[PDB]
Amino acid sequence: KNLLRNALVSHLDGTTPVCEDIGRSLLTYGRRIPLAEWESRIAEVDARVVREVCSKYFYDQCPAVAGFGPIEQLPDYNRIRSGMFWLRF
Amino acid sequence: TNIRKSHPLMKIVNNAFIDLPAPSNISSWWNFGSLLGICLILQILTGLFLAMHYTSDTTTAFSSVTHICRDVNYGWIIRYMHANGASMFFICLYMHVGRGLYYGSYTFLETWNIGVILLLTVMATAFMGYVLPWGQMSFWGATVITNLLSAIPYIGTNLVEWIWGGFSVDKATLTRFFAFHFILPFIIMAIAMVHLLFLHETGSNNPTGISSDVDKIPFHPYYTIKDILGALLLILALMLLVLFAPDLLGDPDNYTPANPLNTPPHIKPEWYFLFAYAILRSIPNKLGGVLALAFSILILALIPLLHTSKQRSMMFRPLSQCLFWALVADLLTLTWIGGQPVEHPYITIGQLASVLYFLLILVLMPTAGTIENKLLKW
Amino acid sequence: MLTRFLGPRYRQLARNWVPTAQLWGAVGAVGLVWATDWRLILDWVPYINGKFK
Amino acid sequence: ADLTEYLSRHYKAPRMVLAAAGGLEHRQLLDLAQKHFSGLSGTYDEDAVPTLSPCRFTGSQICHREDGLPLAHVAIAVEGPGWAHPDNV
Amino acid sequence: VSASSRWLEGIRKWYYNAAGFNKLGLMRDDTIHENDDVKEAIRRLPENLYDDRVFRIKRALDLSMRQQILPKEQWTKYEEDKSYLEPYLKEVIRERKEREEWAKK
Amino acid sequence: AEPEHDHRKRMGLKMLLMMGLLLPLVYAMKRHKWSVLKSRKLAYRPPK
Amino acid sequence: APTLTARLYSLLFRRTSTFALTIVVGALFFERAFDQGADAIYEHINEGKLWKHIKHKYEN
Ligand code: HEM
Ligand code: HEM
Ligand SMILES: CCCCCC[C@H]1C(=O)O[C@H](C)[C@H](NC(=O)c2cccc(NC=O)c2O)C(=O)O[C@@H](C)[C@@H]1OC(=O)C(C)C
Repeated sequence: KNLLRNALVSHLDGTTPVCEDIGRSLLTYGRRIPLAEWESRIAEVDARVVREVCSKYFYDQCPAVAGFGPIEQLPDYNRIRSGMFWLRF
Repeated sequence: TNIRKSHPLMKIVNNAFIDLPAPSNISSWWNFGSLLGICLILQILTGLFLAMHYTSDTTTAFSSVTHICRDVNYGWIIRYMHANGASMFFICLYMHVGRGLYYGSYTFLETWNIGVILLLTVMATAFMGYVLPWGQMSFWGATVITNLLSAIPYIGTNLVEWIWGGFSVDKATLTRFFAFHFILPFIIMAIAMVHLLFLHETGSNNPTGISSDVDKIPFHPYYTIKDILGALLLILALMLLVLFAPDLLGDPDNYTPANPLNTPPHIKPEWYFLFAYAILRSIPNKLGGVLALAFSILILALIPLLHTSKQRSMMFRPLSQCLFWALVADLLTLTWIGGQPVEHPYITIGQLASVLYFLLILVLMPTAGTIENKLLKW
Repeated sequence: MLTRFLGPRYRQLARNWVPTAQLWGAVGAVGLVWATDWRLILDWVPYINGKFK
Repeated sequence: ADLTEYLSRHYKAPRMVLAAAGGLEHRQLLDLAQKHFSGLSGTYDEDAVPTLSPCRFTGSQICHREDGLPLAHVAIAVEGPGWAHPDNV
Repeated sequence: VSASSRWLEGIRKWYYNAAGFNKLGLMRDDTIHENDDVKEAIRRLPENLYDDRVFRIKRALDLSMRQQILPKEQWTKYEEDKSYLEPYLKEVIRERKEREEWAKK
Repeated sequence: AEPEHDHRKRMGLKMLLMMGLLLPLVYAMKRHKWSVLKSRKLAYRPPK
Repeated sequence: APTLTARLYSLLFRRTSTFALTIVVGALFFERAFDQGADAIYEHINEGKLWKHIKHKYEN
């Protein structure tokens, strides 16, 4: 959470980065999300939210893999797929 | 770090059937290696449960087996799975060696050779196996065969009586065979691992004989599940026998105890030695017959020295492909003759089949190979 | 001297795997039961009474 | 012709956002926007409905083997929710 | 050039089509058994040949697994079958034999 | 001679009936995993 | 209203815990019901049993 707060605040530094956030956000969120609001969103998050949210998107989900280069040892898609769940859990 | 790779034990297991790279290419003819493995353990496993009830001693031998079949809770399925698994162990052994020649696998000298050692040992084992119940076939089967060493010049006599423990088959011979039938499958099991060790040195051959390095897949998923399905099929077959046709492949007269006085004009070793049986007696010679019987199997170790073709698999070799099937059918012939009495048609035809066998493997296939080279401009 | 594992995080790690460790004992009990045809426990299950009238 | 038609198709006011950050006053910006931008959607289109159809995701894999490259790049992903989902945080 | 030379050629074209590798897109040389000499010649191929050989064999191993073959119009037409490995194989054999010959004196 | 005779065949029925569910299933399982390989697409893209 | 298979996945197949729990719970009931129906099928096609033979000897 702290990393993300740092990132956010740090990223919004100077005319350009800000201007770009305005214009782009208007496109995407319809409005401009005031720093404070992001800070509130981040604060809400804690371990449980992470586990629940991570599981929702990553747990036992099908990956899209892209490879390039000396990839002979890149694991087979089945194998990568199997790595998206744990037999302990 | 992944413990599945650095732990002294798992390494072996990772290398055996998890990370080992295999041809994306192999087909059903490659399953008989797992099947032989399965066979070996299941054989060891039922075999052991029979030993907790079996005996030895010529007096009780037959009695104990029936005891098992009738009295021992479930002793029957165990007994019959053992006896039927034994046949299956030959069907696979046979198929394995088959797959091998066709596809040129024998080019892995050490591996092939260990496999020949694996063949003689399970043969030697299964032989001793059927002497155990002490039936009619068991007694003269144990007699007709063993004797053969009496054809060996100068010392034949000595050895056959040394392996006997007397002057004929009795007391000393049943206990002996039981013990040997017990220790062999363990020794085989070791040899198997060395067989498999040398195999991992090159990885597996494939239907094209080309070289799959350019397209390997992980044993993980792929060949583990294609081995499971496969094993299920082997179970279907083994169970079909045991549960529907228990004595279909079994000589009905190994029932009725022994009797050094009798000998029932018929008598042949278990089906899987018929082709060999046919060869031996298709020769009017004590020395020649047994000499020819030996060559009949020890010729496998000769095959690689007569590879003549510039291609490895027979996948693209019609000429040899024909001589291969002629070999199989001809072996099916020898099996059939072996199963018949030494009389009119049966003699001369089994005599022709023998010559064919040796002439085919020793002259025909090697020539078919060279002609194919010449046809391709190689 | 298992004191290395005494702290807030360990307490959270422990708690996270409570449902798993629980359900994993449910698997083993039922598993032991079903495998040995536990006369005692099974009699209670509605169906599965292959030893009644 | 391919270009101008994409231009007119897509460069329409309700899809543009004049953005700015720094030493300005919002009124001055509005004035300008109204002075130099007035007359872009003096024509709200008949039946040109620039609507984005959702995009299917596919658990799939692309491997461009090339043992001539010194190092391999791999990129693995799972389907994300999208700009507006609160799960992002 | 003979009427019968076309016959030998005809027996050869016949075997070729029978041998069948062409249905898998292979070339005669793509199917040689790999031995030391053959391995060394594989080593001596220029990039493009080597790369093409790899792609071929991959395409076959792939087919072989699906147990399919190529559409007929894409099979390797005998006579369009390039003997790309023979010259190297032949040269590798020559030098081995020179060695073998030197070892006798 | 064969007391086990009837049980033998009773089991034999189950053996057929069991394999009748298993063979197809353990086969559909192997398909799943090999399907990645079976529909895989190759492209060869050499330089120039 | 989703799907049977969907709802089935969420509540029991997702976690390897419940997944395994489901099969041990599902094997117990299967062994019972398959042994009933099976033997029944085995009897229905027979009837020279020792079952229908008993009715005759409840005495001694
Ligand atoms: C104790 C009996 C045997 C066991 C347990 C055994 C086990 C195996 C296994 C697991 C494989 C790899 C899987 C496969 O290719 O099917 C294999 C391959 C092979 N075995 Fe055996 N085998 C036995 C008897 C033989 C025999 C009779 C021969 C030939 C005399 C033999 C020579 C080979 C060869 C050459 C291969 C390589 C096959 C290939 O690469 O395509 N082994 N064996
Ligand atoms: C070391 C594990 C093994 C043990 C403990 C074992 C022990 C026995 C015993 C006590 C018998 C006599 C009971 C009977 O005939 O049913 C027997 C029969 C036999 N077993 Fe084994 N054996 C073992 C491995 C093998 C192997 C590797 C084979 C070869 C496939 C084999 C094939 C036979 C045969 C052919 C018979 C006699 C055939 C028959 O039952 O009619 N067994 N074994
Ligand atoms: C105890 C079980 C764990 C397995 C470890 C031992 C067993 C072992 O080593 O496992 C792997 C699975 C080994 N190879 C294969 O099966 C195998 C190899 C290529 C292809 C296929 N199939 C289809 O293309 C295969 O199936 C194989 O099948 O060898 C057996 C004979 C050996 O078995 C033995 O040693 C005996 C001596 C135990």
